Amino acid sequence: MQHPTSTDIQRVREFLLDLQARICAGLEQQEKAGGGTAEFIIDDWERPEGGGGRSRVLQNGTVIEKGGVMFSHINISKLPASATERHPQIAGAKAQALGVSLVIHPKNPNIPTSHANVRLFVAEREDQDPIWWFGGGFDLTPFYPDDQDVLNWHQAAYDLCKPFGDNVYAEHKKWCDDYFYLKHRDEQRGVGGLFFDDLNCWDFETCFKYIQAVGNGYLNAILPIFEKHREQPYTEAQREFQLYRRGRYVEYNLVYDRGTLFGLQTGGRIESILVSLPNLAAWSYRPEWDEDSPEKRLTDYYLKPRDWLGLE
Amino acid sequence: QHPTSTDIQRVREFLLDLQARICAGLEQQEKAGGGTAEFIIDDWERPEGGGGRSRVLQNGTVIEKGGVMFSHINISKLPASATERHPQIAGAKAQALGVSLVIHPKNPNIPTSHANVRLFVAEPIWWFGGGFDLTPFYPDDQDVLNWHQAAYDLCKPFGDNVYAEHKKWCDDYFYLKHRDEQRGVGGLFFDDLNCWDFETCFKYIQAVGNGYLNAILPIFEKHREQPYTEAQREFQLYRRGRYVEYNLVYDRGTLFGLQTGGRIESILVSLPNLAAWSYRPEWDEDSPEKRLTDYYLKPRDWLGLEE
Repeated sequence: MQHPTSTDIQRVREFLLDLQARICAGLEQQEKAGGGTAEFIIDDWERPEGGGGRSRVLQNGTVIEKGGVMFSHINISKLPASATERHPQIAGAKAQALGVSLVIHPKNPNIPTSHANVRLFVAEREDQDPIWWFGGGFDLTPFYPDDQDVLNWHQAAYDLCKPFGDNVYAEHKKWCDDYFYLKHRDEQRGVGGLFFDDLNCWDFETCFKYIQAVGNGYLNAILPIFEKHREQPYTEAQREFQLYRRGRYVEYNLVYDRGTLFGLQTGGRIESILVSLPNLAAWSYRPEWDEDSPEKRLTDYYLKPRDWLGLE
Repeated sequence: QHPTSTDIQRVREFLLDLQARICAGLEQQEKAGGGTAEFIIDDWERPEGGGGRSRVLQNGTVIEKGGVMFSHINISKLPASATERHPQIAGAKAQALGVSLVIHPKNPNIPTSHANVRLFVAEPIWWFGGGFDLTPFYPDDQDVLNWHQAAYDLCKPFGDNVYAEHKKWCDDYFYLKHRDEQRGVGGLFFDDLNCWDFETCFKYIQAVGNGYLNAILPIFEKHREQPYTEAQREFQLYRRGRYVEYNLVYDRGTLFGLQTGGRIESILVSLPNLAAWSYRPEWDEDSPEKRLTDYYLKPRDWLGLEE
């Protein structure tokens, strides 16, 4: 009945701020290992409705070309109709939300773009228990995919999900594939990972332990992929293909991503919302690649839903 | 009984010739600047009937990317608003024909620009749509005034209120709500145009389409050889990100085409070859970069008609 209490919210808040700090530190170690000096600069801000956030943004880097790791903890006054549809008892409640969202675009085409999010929503009414749920996930967006990295990414997700239930990875992996689909291109955005929302089916502390496992799991899975490819050479053609593929990432976020669109429509903090867009992206008319090329294999093989771990 | 099938064919011949003349005029600027890129023809057909001619210039010296796109097709899906504004079209055989273009110059001193002229017919219920608009990076006051004067002059024979209405409609439509910015310095925009007899409406889209070409070429000629810095190039790429945001978040034709299985590569030819995004850039208030948004990308009474 109690959970989440204000003490529970504070524990989640402290976890999220520390996770933001540790993700920035781990990625910054990669920037410095490649001879860079760019940092995830802190921009703290406040919302008049209440609360605020800490944005940490690295630009013009040597290894991380652009990255944002974004914390917020705010009062909520507008929700998408789906949330109120899926949870009708939040109507007329005081609500708050807290989370970390991140998108990292490496300079080297041999390291994928990646994204993660972990968040908690709580709606409180007089004489009613709080209504709450968590959401989050992580996902990998390659340009020159490496089979072993895709398997290790999915194995990391499978292993962190296992203690919560033998069905959790399968459900959240499928949800990630279903969500990150670019309908007008008939392509997946990437090679997937985990995605979930409306998570309140386990007791509160089990759900908080899950978002810890997902957030920490993103960091522990992404750093080895940086380390593997940081110094790997690439050609000007591969840079051009990366910029062309980044145009697909912009198309997903501006046409399909529910959080981005809701934020743009309701007067959210536009510069923090659109930190997910890469520093540079390209579009060209009707390019072609040869049948046996890695560029063609990216869309023919990797950007379709696949049973990477052979579970089925 | 207008438009007859003969009338549709007259409109089609006008549109194809307009596409040819726009590509030729812009190609002359490409060659004047030492370039060799051309608006390459891609002809295509659609099983439901009809098809189009796409003409696309890539990797140019003066035109960095440009598409001048003709289509004439049988239409089966229409946006909710079209059936709402014209409820009799429900259940009719329909067709649509038009030219749409977006031109992105290499030199930041030449604005991006856009134009469209089109006709819809349901068998008949018919209407035209179209307009043109200018998207600068380093605006030039005289060019903005000349662009608007060209629009004012071509509208005049159709009525003393036509420019005012289609200029306001352009400002209202090309607004980026989430940035609280106009897309550009405006021009003309109109849809559902069937309030004059058919031939007067056809003469209007001729004036609009020809007017785009006659107004854009002097702006290319004025600035083609004008030097620019690396910082101005970077600002142009950053500003092109706003163009992508408008077309993917607000442009009704783009969104409808993406949602309904249209020809995606033709639809998205409007996006520039390269665009940039950055977090919280700042420019001093005295700079041209800040004046672009503080002054030019707001609705303005350029010609003084409302004073």
